[PDB]
Amino acid sequence: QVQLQESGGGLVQPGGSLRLSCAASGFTFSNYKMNWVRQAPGKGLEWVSDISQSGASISYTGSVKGRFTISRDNAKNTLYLQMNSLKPEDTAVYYCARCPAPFTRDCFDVTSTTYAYRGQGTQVTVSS
Amino acid sequence: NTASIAQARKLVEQLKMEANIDRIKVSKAAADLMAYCEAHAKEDPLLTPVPASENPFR
Amino acid sequence: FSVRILTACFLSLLILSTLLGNTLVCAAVIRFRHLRSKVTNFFVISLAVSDLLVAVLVMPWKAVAEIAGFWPFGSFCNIWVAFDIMCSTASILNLCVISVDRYWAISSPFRYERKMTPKAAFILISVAWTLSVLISFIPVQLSWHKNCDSSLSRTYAISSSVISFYIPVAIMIVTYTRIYRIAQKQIRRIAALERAAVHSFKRETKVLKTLSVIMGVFVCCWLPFFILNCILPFCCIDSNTFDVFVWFGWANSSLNPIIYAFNADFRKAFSTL
Amino acid sequence: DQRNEEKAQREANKKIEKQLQKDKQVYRATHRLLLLGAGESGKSTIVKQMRILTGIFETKFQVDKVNFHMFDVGAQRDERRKWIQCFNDVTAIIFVVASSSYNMTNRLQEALNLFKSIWNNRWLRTISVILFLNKQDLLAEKVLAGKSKIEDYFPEFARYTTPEDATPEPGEDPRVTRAKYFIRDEFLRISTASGDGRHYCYPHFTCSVDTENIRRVFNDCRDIIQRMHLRQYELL
Amino acid sequence: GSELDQLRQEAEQLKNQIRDARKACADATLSQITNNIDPVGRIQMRTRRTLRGHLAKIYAMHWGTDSRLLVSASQDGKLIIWDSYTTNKVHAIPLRSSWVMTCAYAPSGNYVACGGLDNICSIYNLKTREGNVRVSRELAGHTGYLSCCRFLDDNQIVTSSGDTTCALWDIETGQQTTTFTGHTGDVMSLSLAPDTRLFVSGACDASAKLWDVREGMCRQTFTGHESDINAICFFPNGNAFATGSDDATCRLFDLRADQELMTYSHDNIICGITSVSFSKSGRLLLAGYDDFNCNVWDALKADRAGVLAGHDNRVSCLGVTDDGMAVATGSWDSFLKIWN
Ligand SMILES: CC(C)CCC[C@@H](C)[C@H]1CC[C@H]2[C@@H]3CC=C4C[C@@H](O)CC[C@]4(C)[C@H]3CC[C@]12C
Ligand SMILES: Oc1ccc([C@H]2CNCCc3c2cc(O)c(O)c3Cl)cc1
Repeated sequence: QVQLQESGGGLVQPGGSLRLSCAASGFTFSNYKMNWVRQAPGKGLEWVSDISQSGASISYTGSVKGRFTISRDNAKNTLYLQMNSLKPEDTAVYYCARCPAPFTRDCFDVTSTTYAYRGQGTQVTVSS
Repeated sequence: NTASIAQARKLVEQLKMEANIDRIKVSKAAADLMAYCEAHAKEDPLLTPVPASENPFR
Repeated sequence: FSVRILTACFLSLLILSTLLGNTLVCAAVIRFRHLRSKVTNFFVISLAVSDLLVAVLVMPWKAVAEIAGFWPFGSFCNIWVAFDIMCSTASILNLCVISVDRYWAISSPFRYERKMTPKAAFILISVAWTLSVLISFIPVQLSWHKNCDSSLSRTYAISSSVISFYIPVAIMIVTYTRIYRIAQKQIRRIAALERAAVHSFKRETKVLKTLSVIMGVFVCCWLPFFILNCILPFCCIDSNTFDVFVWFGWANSSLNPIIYAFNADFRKAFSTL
Repeated sequence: DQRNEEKAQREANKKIEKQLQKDKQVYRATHRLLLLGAGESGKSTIVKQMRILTGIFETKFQVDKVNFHMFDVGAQRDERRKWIQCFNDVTAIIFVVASSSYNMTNRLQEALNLFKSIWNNRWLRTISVILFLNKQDLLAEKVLAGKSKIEDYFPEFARYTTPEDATPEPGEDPRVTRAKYFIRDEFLRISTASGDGRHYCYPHFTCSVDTENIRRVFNDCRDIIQRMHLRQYELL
Repeated sequence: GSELDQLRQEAEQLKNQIRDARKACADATLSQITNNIDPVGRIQMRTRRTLRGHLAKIYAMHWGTDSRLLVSASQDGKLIIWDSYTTNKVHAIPLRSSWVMTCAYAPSGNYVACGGLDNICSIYNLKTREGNVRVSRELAGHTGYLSCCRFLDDNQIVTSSGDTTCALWDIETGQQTTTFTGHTGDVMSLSLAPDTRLFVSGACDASAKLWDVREGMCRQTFTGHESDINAICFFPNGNAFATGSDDATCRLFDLRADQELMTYSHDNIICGITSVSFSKSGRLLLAGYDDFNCNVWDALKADRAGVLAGHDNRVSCLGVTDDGMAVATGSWDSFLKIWN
């Protein structure tokens, strides 16, 4: 059963640090292009970060480029998202959107909701 | 949020419907499949090499 | 069979490699259909066909003649000459029309796919073949030439080599030098987009290197013979070195499958066959 | 009998073969096109500015006796991982990008990940992409007025300058040129990241002038089949 | 108070209970009995009849109950109905839309179906008295691409489309009798059991959901896969079915077992399957991988009985006759290789 549980997050002060841990069970974690995609309250799902099947093609969106850090762990099958220097615009529900096909570099999880391999999400909100 | 509410409602209803089913043992299912295969293997043109006499393709 | 055995073995290896590549291309185009349904390869097929011909009815006779100096099948020698021409210029014409095809595939690809239908490709192949026939099979019955190694009539040899090589290589030079200008134009457009993404000549020389094999090798083999073929009646050149350049011209037929059937579409069929 | 019905079947097969050979020239002439975007990115304006023309599924035009099949997907669902594989024999995947809607959601990044998914696709890797940076006229007042800056959605814009091979427009501030060409270079960065040579991106800016846009598709598709044939003959 | 949170927690608890009930009846697997049955061997099948008539890539096909005529769809706007016995294109239907993804031969050979990114499942008459073929009924009820479709009779057919919902259509009235909802991802394929009373449908959310055609509800759900289930086909027995997804691994689920029986995994392949069907006996599972080849797997020994050469492009469609005479594979090179 393809399931992704993204634990972590909460109500943190903007500019601090956070760590989202996506326990992805039900598939070979070392073959899918795992990625994090956020959805802002009222806005659509925006792709945040992406990592290759091994950890080479690491990329983030321009809103979090340089601040966030994605890292896959194929030993425990877990995707870690270290959010550093949080932003008041980063308050959103982050989903562990998995790549549709393994061993490929194309992922179509950047689309709207009702995605196949998309966890419940973590409501990472910032304080004020 | 009522759309996700209805979606999860139908999901949990399907889960409840699938929970109250007759789940047979995997051994019985494998034995049934193997019996069907061995009873249909003597007439399967793909399993056994069929000569060009009755096969309309070769 | 002591000092002539080396050139005998070289000539046999050359003709066997020619026939091997030719039969390989022919099997790849008659058994597989992804090399015969595409129109761009159609002319190439004809080339291989002509190549097949020169490997089955031109190369063996001159090969068994040069290894000992004599000539079997004397009463057919004139016909063999025709056969040789009936192949050689054909190949050139095929080569030429291939470039022409490639030119239409590079200059105006839309008008190419609109006008040069497989029916039009067959028309062009037949035009090249009948040109080779009327320049080879017609003058042999009228005896427009001059053991059979005599020269050809300068009224015909000049008129033939022009139609056989000079006019095709003139179109082949133009079509390939126009392709180079268009390929460089695309390369400049490629570099204008590639360098802007990073902000060169390695890819710009790939087309020049490819044109150095698809045209330079064809020139470096056939032209050294046709420069003598135009001055041998106009004189210069001996009989023991002219045939070597004739075989040097046929050497392009040995590398034709290595040049035009070198694409990934033909390479995958050669790996299985 | 032994050949009574088989002769009629062979005659019908010959008629079908004639019809298919007549339609093969059409299929090779009508270069199909895939028109898509990150959502409301201006594809409707592209269909409107194309031959001045069952909802919105496929539109066809013809220039220089060369017809095209621009297929729009404004009626499909959100997920694109499957119906986009049907455009594997397509000629050009016309990616209509909203060069001014980067503010709203980050529609620009939505187009990048879709363009990256189209580029790195196992089946769309041999098909070029006609990048249509739509809403360029809206971009002129989007960056100069300061309402929407690339900095809020891309940090590489701060370390980016106008390229030397840029073609400015009379009456366009260099800040727009730096912003507009950053959108091109951002997509071209993904386009050149593969480096396979089988397909190249064709960045073009539209929606600023209401002139003929099918010429920008014809002149690009001409270079598409050019480089396709150049790559076929190893001349590129 | 927080109905969504508690209801999703209850759904997760129900999924855990389903997993526990599946593993309770899973003390062994289908491999534990491979020592009792002998394999078939490396059977190399060759193309007895080739069908090179399509102008674009062949995306879908289907076989008839006569095991002689086969329909095939391509992105060229043409639907070619070949005669696999004598290699003649019996029909060429000019389709309204070029891009079509589904094919379905009627159980009586009188009708045929289509559908693609046009979202319209155009039915066509085959044995009509008007001479050439014509549109029988325009089924327009799907909001997404039509992935696959199957025929039940000359009156009602079923279509699994990319709108996350399957629909049992009706050729007479032209409206959906029942709509099978529940898929979260765009559906990719579906298959009918030999009894025709219930049908299975594989979608992109790795869920091969089993629905009942009579009641129109979801009988069972098989979420044992890992990626988009591009192909799915019911075992000739009628109580099992194979599913080929994008993870290059096929999975054999069983209806009464409600779990996966065998996984046809192989390290040599890394590209998913797009075309899957069983032989007459079901021992041979034809799986069309994305590596331009088709693997005949031993559905009971968990090993491939043979790799097929031929196709140079992605094999997108596959069909085995109802008597298992010959398997027709249609790839993206406009070719239909019929192995036997
Ligand atoms: C005696 C000499 C001059 C005969 C001339 C030979 C020429 C005309 C013949 C020999 C072999 C022939 C080719 C054999 C096979 C094919 C493939 C077919 O799909 C198109 C025609 C094509 C490409 C033929 C064109 C004509 C051809 C090249
Ligand atoms: O004494 C002879 C010398 C040479 C030849 C052949 C040589 N082989 C290439 C074909 C050819 C020949 C002569 C031509 O004048 C010509 O135009 C062509 Cl294309 C024949 C007889």
